[PDB]
Amino acid sequence: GRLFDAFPSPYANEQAARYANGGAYPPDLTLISGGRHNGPNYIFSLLTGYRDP
Amino acid sequence: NEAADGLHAPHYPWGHEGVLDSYDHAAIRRGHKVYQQVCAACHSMQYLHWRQLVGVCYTEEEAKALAAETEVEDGPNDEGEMFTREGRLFDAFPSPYANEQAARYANGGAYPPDLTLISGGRHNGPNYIFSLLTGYRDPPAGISIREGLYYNPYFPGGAIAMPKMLVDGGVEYEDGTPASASQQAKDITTFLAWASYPYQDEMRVMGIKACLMISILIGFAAYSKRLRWAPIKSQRIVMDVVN
Amino acid sequence: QTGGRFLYASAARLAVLKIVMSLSAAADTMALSSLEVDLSGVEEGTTITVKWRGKPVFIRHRTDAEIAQSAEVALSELRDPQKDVDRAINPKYLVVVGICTHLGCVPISGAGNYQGWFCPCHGSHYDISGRIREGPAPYNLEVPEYRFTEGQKVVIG
Amino acid sequence: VMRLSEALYQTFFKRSTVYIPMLLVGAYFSNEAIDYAVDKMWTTRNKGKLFSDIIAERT
Amino acid sequence: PIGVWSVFQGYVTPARLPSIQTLTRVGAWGGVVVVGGLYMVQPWDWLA
Amino acid sequence: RQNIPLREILYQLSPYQQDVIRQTFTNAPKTFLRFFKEKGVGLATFGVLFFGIKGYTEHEMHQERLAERY
Amino acid sequence: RMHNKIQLLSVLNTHLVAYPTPMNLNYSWNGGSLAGMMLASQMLTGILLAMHYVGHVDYAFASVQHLMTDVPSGMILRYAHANGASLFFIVVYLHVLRGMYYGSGAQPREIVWISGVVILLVMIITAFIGYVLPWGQMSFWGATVITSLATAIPVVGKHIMYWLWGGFSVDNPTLNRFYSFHYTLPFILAGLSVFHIAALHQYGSTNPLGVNSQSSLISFGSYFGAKDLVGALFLALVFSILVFFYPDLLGHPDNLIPANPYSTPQHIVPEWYFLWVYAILRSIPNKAMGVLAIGLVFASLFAMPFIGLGGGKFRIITEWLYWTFLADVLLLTWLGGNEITPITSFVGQCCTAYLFFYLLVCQPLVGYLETQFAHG
Amino acid sequence: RMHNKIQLLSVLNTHLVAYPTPMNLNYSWNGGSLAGMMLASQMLTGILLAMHYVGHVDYAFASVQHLMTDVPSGMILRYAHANGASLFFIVVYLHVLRGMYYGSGAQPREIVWISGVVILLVMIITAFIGYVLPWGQMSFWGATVITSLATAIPVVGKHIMYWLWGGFSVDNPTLNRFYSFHYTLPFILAGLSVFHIAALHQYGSTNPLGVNSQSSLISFGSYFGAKDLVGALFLALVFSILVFFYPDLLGHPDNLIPANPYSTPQHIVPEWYFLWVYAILRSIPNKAMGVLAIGLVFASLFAMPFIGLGGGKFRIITEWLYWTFLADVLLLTWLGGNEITPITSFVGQCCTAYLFFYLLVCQPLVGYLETQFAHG
Ligand SMILES: CCCCCCCCCCCCCCCCCC(=O)OC[C@H](COP(=O)(O)O)OC(=O)CCCCCCCCCCCCCCCCC
Ligand code: HEC
Ligand code: HEC
Ligand code: HEC
Ligand code: HEC
Ligand SMILES: COC1=C(OC)C(=O)C(C/C=C(\C)CC/C=C(/C)CC/C=C(\C)CC/C=C(\C)CCC=C(C)C)=C(C)C1=O
Ligand SMILES: COC1=C(OC)C(=O)C(C/C=C(\C)CC/C=C(/C)CC/C=C(\C)CC/C=C(\C)CCC=C(C)C)=C(C)C1=O
Ligand SMILES: COC1=C(OC)C(=O)C(C/C=C(\C)CC/C=C(/C)CC/C=C(\C)CC/C=C(\C)CCC=C(C)C)=C(C)C1=O
Ligand SMILES: COC1=C(OC)C(=O)C(C/C=C(\C)CC/C=C(\C)CC/C=C(\C)CC/C=C(/C)CCC=C(C)C)=C(C)C1=O
Repeated sequence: GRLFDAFPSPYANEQAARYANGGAYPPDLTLISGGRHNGPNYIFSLLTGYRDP
Repeated sequence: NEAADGLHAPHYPWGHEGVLDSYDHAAIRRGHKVYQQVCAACHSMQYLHWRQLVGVCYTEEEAKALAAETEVEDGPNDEGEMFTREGRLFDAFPSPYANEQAARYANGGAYPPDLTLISGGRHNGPNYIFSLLTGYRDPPAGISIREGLYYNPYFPGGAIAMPKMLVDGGVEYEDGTPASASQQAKDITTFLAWASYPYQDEMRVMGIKACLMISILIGFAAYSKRLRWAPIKSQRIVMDVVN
Repeated sequence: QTGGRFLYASAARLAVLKIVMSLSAAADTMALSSLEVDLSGVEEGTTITVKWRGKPVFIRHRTDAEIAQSAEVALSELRDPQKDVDRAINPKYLVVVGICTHLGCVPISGAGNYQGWFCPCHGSHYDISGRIREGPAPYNLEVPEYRFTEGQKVVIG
Repeated sequence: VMRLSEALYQTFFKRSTVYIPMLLVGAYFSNEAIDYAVDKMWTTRNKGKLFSDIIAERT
Repeated sequence: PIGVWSVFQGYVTPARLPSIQTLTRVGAWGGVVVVGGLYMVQPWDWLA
Repeated sequence: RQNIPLREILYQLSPYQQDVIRQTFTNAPKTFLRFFKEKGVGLATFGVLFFGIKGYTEHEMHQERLAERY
Repeated sequence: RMHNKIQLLSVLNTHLVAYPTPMNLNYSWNGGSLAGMMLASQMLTGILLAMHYVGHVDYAFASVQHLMTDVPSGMILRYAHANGASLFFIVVYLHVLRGMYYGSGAQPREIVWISGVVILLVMIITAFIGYVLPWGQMSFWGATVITSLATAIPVVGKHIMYWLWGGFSVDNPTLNRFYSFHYTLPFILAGLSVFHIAALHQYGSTNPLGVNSQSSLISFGSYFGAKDLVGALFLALVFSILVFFYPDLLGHPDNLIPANPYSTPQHIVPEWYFLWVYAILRSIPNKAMGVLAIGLVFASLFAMPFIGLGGGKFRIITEWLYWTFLADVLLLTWLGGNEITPITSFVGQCCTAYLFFYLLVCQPLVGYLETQFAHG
Repeated sequence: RMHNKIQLLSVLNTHLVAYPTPMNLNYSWNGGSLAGMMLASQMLTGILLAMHYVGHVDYAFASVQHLMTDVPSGMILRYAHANGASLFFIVVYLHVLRGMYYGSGAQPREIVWISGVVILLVMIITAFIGYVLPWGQMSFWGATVITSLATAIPVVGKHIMYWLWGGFSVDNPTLNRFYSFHYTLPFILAGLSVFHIAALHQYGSTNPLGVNSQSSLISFGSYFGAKDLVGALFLALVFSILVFFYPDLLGHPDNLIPANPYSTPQHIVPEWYFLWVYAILRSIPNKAMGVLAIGLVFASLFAMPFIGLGGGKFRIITEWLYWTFLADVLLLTWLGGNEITPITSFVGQCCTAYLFFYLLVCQPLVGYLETQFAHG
């Protein structure tokens, strides 16, 4: 890779991503912080908030 | 330069040239069969679909059976992989190569161009195509041809990379027409001329109706113009000036 | 003057119709209104979604418990009453278009209190058979036209 | 010299709300006649070359 | 003062209102737009 | 609107008291000849200059092509 | 005079330099020049934007991202064009509320009011179909929900709907035609704005006192150029704050997700300036009745010069009722961003009923009572 | 009386219905209405084509083909646009030649001639950037050859060239910005046409006699509406023939090949209506001198109302020299389509010199001699 190249993708398409993750698509993380209400707070809480039901 | 321009092609009496004339749809059908058996080994026609041949060239069932004999890549499936399937009416005509570079590699560096718009994409289109296909002549004095190239005075420059491909009896027509090289060339030229202008018959019918309607309306508008201007064109002015 | 005005009216109508019939659906749009789906690659108890005319169609291989539960739903509880036998010819294979008649949203399979379809836009709720259970959706989910093929295939349209 | 009739004037010409529907039905029939004449001339000239001629020939 | 102010002041009498013949001549334009729409769309024999 | 002092008598006839296009067939050859009589010199000098210069240029171009031959 | 010899200079002098204007106009008469400045800004930013935008599915989102991160000054241009629609609607709404407060549409300025209402409708359509263009989740699903509301007209429903879509769902033909319609409509906005200003110049403007002001008129080009410049500088301050410090404050985070026709978001709400109409539509439990009420609001807006009696101060009952109307409209704007709940449905129904009551009952009848009290 | 109550009725009545017009106008005075109708036709068919065109180098040619075959009535719209451009240029060129023959730019109509020259320059730029949109071989290579004329300007030539391209070569940003500029410039043409027509209505038209016509004026709407309809129908006949029977007659076959930046055609030629400017450029073996000569041609066109003496039929020496000028411009049109050759270079140089001689020497001096002959 070179500087003009994009960041490498883990999979080839959406369907292989759903296949490797039980039918759920891991969303693209470039605009995920602006893509959620109260973005960075929600991301931090979600990353550190796996608690008991 | 004359050699760079190439030899001009004569004007052949095509039956669809006049504005009152339709295509010869039997020749389009025989021209497509030359395309499938000789042309399509190295030419793509990427803007044609089997749906457009229906009602022009084949019935629905004939075109479906023709499309079902082709392998079309489709996908991705639920496992994220690419598979193949039978072609359908909405599918485009198969391309012999995946890309331009392998097409160049299979043909000594020269890329065989797409034939959907080759008739309208050349000056003196159908005549040049017919004379190029039937015109692989002996080179004149002082003109040498390198290996991998063949002489054709209708090709600009005189050195083409396409060899002689039409041979006598190389296509077996289903209507009993004997297939010489000239008959095959005329039929494929007719098919390519249809491919460049697929709606020529409908355009000509609409043009005949439009020209008739506008020609009648010109007379009616001239009548209504002269009726309005009549009290002015026939007015009488009397004055004391004599000069 | 009337004779000329006949052709004036004809030409005006023809031009207006030629302008309007350019926003209509193109030929390749019309050619892509058909679909064939193989049911051999469908697992039981799983809902697959296919693109039929841009509309997500939910095909779920219904289990016998799901068939019995859909047959046990009374028409009185349904806002728009329709029996499960009146929607699908085969109770095992269900072909249901997932568009709300309320505004045009898409339900979510595998979520809901009735073990069916839950619409997240306005609280609309659907059962396993495509019938309204709760919410502002006034009409049941549409079952498209389809026929069974001998080679375990379903052609929609 | 030649002159439009009075009784035909009082019926189809004196009011625009009667003149306009007559205009539309005349426009419809004029378009039908022009379509018929153009199609008949085109099909007569190009007989044996169209696709429908081949299809009816194969019956 | 054009509109409801004209009728509040008493300027709209039985007179100065359109006659029955005027309303019929204006009301005859209802068939023209119907015939024009049917000419433009042409839904032949669509009446039930 | 630009008062113009003028003394005249003007007469005008109704357009439904005369014919519309019948005299157009009588006057058509005369109008054709009058048009060509009036614009004859300009059209002729245009044609002479354009076609003469074009013909001279095309002739010398053909001679130029012939001079390149062996 | 030099302007008396060229006809272009004569018109420009007459309508921009020496035009007689009342001298007691306050700062609530700067709405129109601000609206014109916002229209010009939107046209300039969009024409610059269209040199880097591709109006096709599978390229639209990526072209907007390439505009944002790779085009020099492209982020400024995009954020300016996005927030300029909000500021344009803020200014035009305050302009309309000024006209509602002072009775500015009355005789002889009914054509000015009617051309304004036409301009507002074209502005709404322009902003909606321009919001579809980035091709996010909010764009796709709002275009789906609004255009699939033509299935309320009987018989001729889905025919019109499928002709609008160019297909059977919102797809690439819908986006491709929405780009052309959105490029084209602002020039109609500019022409209608020129006609609207030319209609006002026939009789001149009203004044805050609401009396005849022919005795006290001053030149426009000297006195009301700097007064417009002050308000333009305030608007530029707010605009610069919105672009550089809070660029995504007025938006929706879901429009940063690429559009998925098979997955719908939890809450589908439009931009804020469409929310009051959305609340009116969503409050009524019938689609055809909601479209009828939306049409009736604009019909009552058109009928306002012919039914509305009563102006600013010295007409104090209608002056007080204006604030209830303003509260009602702002409540409808707040309700459109909430979820459908029985209490919110009841409150939205009451707000819509009061909006119709004020527009159709208070303005003629209370105004007539005020005229009978004052000059009876 | 009814048009006295509304401004918009009054302006329309004054400038379209009851506008006085010389009674002896012949059919050479129909070029303006035909040019306006062709501009309206170009705007309508272009707006309709923009709903299916994609301005990207990977989808432009393919979307053109898809519009040709799959879109209902798309072939009619595409051929109508491409041949309506040529008919627009035919009508405008005949309009300008009418003005040159009659000397219509003279006092008091200098503004009309100057706005006309402005309109023609905008028209030329509009058509040139519209031709690049199909992204064929001629579309690519003509834009490459013509925008490479900026490097004739010293020091800052390549910088302006790279700024216009958006890169080091003609590529996708060039196509996108050309699409935006091409959508935009027709609305400037419509505004310029409105200004140009309103400039003429100050004094009226000239007549074929070349005398003052204020004694014999008739209403425009009753009389010249039908006379304009007749010419519109003659234009519609030619339009129908070109669209339906010979659609690629005025085109080039190389624009049906997709663009290739690594293989140029053997004969790069423009459309026919830019061939005289191209012949002027090719005849001079210096790029800066060729660009200067084109600029001097347009400067001489601007300076016509102030250096030109000599008008219609009764001024016979300039009337005879007009036909020599017409033969010269058609020879320039023919020479542009031919290859570079010593005799074509010589003949093009002589033809350009004669065009300059006619514009700058014949029109002032011979006009002054014939004024002294007639009235000295
Ligand atoms: C070598 C290549 C061979 C190519 C052969 C084909 C060339 C083109 C076809 C032939 C063209 C010649 C006849 C064209 C007639 C067109 C009509 C016309 O002119 O009428 C307009 C015009 C009509 O006037 P109106 O009817 O009043 O409009 O007629 C005239 O006024 C007469 C024009 C005569 C002037 C041109 C004569 C031909 C020029 C040849 C010059 C040769 C120079 C040789 C110098 C070197 C010698 C070593
Ligand atoms: C000469 C004046 C002219 C005007 C005015 C004009 N165009 Fe065109 N336009 C052209 C030309 C030339 C082409 C190239 C046609 C060709 O060769 O395919 C073109 C092509 C186009 C294309 C590309 C599609 C195609 O067929 O190549 C679009 C899109 C387009 N024009 C839009 C517009 C719009 C939108 C307007 C007006 C609002 C407009 N045009 C007005 C001359 C013009
Ligand atoms: C629905 C009503 C409405 C809308 C929307 C509207 N206007 Fe106004 N406008 C008016 C009225 C009424 C007046 C007269 C106010 C007065 O004189 O009391 C006015 C006055 C004006 C003025 C004169 C200065 C002023 O602000 O009073 C300008 C400039 C103006 N409008 C421009 C615009 C522009 C530009 C737009 C939109 C892009 C617009 N208007 C939208 C109704 C409207
Ligand atoms: C009344 C409002 C309004 C006007 C006027 C307007 N636009 Fe915009 N336009 C919008 C909105 C809102 C968006 C959505 C922006 C977003 O959310 O990214 C938009 C989006 C766009 C886009 C898509 C790129 C992007 O960043 O979204 C383009 C291109 C565009 N507009 C061009 C134009 C052009 C060109 C004009 C005028 C000639 C214009 N606009 C005038 C409201 C408007
Ligand atoms: C370079 C010159 C030039 C150009 C280009 C030009 N005009 Fe003209 N036009 C004139 C002149 C000069 C007149 C006045 C001639 C007269 O009245 O004798 C005129 C007159 C007119 C008239 C009145 C009647 C007539 O036909 O003479 C109209 C209408 C008109 N122009 C419209 C247009 C339109 C529309 C365009 C282009 C889109 C255009 N013009 C382009 C110079 C021009
Ligand atoms: C979340 O969802 C929603 C949106 O989405 C983000 C919205 O925006 C809106 C706001 C829209 C409203 C109130 C209606 C807009 C008005 C009209 C007339 C609909 C637009 C009509 C179209 C697109 C028909 C096609 C016509 C076009 C493109 C132009 C026509 C041309 C001319 C007039 C010259 C609401 C309520 C909404 O809930
Ligand atoms: C004596 O001399 C004169 C003439 O000569 C005989 C004339 O002919 C005319 C009439 C002029 C005409 C027909 C020319 C047309 C005028 C113009 C300004 C052309 C430019 C206008 C366009 C392209 C309009 C299209 C744009 C629109 C509708 C805006 C977009 C909005 C929508 C699509 C909804 C006049 C007044 C005249 O005095
Ligand atoms: C096939 O191809 C070709 C063309 O095409 C159809 C041509 O015409 C030409 C030649 C044409 C000439 C000499 C006349 C037209 C000349 C020019 C310079 C056109 C003007 C356009 C320019 C400079 C492009 C820049 C665009 C701008 C500035 C956009 C406008 C926007 C603003 C001013 C804000 C040739 C050779 C050509 O082989
Ligand atoms: C009650 O008293 C009044 C006011 O209140 C004090 C007003 O405010 C106004 C109107 C104010 C105007 C006209 C100025 C505001 C600006 C407008 C509407 C347009 C904005 C344009 C700008 C900033 C520049 C645009 C630049 C260009 C180059 C576009 C033009 C394009 C070309 C030349 C091709 C009026 C008439 C008035 O009576």
